[PDB]
Amino acid sequence: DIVMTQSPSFLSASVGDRVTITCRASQGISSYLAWYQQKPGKAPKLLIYAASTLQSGVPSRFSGSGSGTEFTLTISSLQPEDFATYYCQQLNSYPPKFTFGPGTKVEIKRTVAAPSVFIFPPSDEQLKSGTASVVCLLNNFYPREAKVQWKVDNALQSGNSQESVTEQDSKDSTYSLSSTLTLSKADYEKHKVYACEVTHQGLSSPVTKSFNRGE
Amino acid sequence: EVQLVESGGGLIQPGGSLRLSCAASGLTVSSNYMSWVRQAPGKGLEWVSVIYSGGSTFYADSVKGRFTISRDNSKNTLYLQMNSLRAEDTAVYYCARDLDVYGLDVWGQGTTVTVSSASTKGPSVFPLAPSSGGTAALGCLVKDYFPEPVTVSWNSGALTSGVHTFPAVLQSSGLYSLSSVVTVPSSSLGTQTYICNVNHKPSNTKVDKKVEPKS
Amino acid sequence: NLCPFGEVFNATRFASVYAWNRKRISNCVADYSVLYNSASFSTFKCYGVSPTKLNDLCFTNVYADSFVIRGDEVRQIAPGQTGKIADYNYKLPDDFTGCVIAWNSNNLDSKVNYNYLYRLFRKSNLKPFERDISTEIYQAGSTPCNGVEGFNCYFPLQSYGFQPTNGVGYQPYRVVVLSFELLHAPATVCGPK
Ligand SMILES: *[C@@H]1O[C@H](CO)[C@@H](O)[C@H](O)[C@H]1NC(C)=O
Repeated sequence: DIVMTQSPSFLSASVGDRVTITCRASQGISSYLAWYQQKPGKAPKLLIYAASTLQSGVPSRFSGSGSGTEFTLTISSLQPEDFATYYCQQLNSYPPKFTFGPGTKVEIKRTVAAPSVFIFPPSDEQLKSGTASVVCLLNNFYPREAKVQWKVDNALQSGNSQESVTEQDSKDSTYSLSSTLTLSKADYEKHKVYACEVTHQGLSSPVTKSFNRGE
Repeated sequence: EVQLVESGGGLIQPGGSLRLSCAASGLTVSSNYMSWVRQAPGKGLEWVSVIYSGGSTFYADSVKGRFTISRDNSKNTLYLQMNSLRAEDTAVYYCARDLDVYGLDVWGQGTTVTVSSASTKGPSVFPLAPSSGGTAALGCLVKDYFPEPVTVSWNSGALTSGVHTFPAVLQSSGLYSLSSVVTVPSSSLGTQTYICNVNHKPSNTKVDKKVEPKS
Repeated sequence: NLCPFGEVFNATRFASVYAWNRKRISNCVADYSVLYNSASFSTFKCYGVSPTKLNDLCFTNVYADSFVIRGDEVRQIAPGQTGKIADYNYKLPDDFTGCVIAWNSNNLDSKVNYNYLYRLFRKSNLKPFERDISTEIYQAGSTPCNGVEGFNCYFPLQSYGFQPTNGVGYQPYRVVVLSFELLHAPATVCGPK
């Protein structure tokens, strides 16, 4: 197997920074790499081919470097347009014609902001349909990395909750993450204390927002 | 006029077939490597298929024997016939022009192909009660609908400040769930009416949900 | 009067696959035991003939086609194969009768950034044993290129980025395709016996 890996998965920088996105082939691909830019909704756009050659029509601030197993894509001075996700692809990677990387999303950097944590118990309306979804909301935080651990009667839950993170806000460049812990009304009544524990860079301690079922 | 316009994507049951067309302008498809690359929602780019200038066709093992890439020299069009579709094939399919190491220089806009055995269903809207200092958050859980998208507004559009409508998450039931929260002054919990408007045009459903505070 | 397989297999300089070199073997007694028996080969596949049985078997004409591709393209040197090489560089017929001999040449053709070429673009597939050496700027679009490279106008040859650290699939492989001719003529190539 020949695998392409991109690091970091998410990168934070400000307009004007020199940004460098690393791509690593599990084995040498000597110069058979391309670099693509993709924004949400729009199609991928080829930036670099043969690991160093710049595609016609692409800003000169973009550069591709590296040969063999480790490649870099460098933006000398980050522009507002350059906030997007970047993919390195493997040309002529025999079994698939192309093998793309996991993708590096360049993000607006700003001051660390703690998440505003709220917990919403299931509505009586949803409980009338046999289901109970407890929603935990982390509002307006930075950076993206925020850990949300559900506790049901102080038992850490896993595999019955789903997370969703908004795009970086256009005004304050913060993130919001909702985590929905869904379980049957039966299972819901089988427990009492439903808590959401939030670990984040801006919090000195994990913030636990909890409620007792039926209070 | 140097464009690739694909269509034919849509929502189909598993096992059913679907044909993606890609009208080309500014280049001849019979004189090019023309490839189909797919991208699952929130995932990376996956090579699906390719057709050479000489006519030889290649496919990813993931679609081998089910997909058939072809072209119409007359219409200068690329085609991907996707027979016995599986839910794994749910992705945005980009018609691109392969140039082996010169890269995928020209991409199409991309056509979404959703393959699911989940019958189109309207969303159930549940309130996310504010209860609780400072400013408090309330919201709406838009649960168990298919397919995307679902548009959420507040107070018929009169509330946009502090609103975060999270990306939908695909549940284990094949149906999407989505959080839409808003932060508001706590003093507003006794005066301002907060009704979230959920619109799901696929299921022909509109829901205006009052969000009342808890005790 | 032994056949010169030495100046074909042990040749210092191999040719790029777009311009694959063909050596006409005639009027000699080839010993194929030196090939099928001795040397370490990543691929020695024979079609329509068995490597052991040629040591007493005459042919009117033997064609030794040598070129360089990379590891992932050695599989394309076979009857009924498709890809860059089989379509645009070196096509074998579906009824091919002969042996395809390939070996890794990372230590020979990879230095530091040796350059073998191979045809990227061609308007149609190569006929069996066809050799296209034209450097005509390939026309991908509707506007003719008129011999100047640009967008939609690409040089039809491209250098293999042969670099020592490559993966086995990317490392260079030297290929010699011995094709044996059943012509209605006097036999000029025989086994030693
Ligand atoms: C190439 O040289 C080696 C050196 O021993 C020899 O064994 C081999 O037979 C030579 N190749 C041919 C085709 O004779």
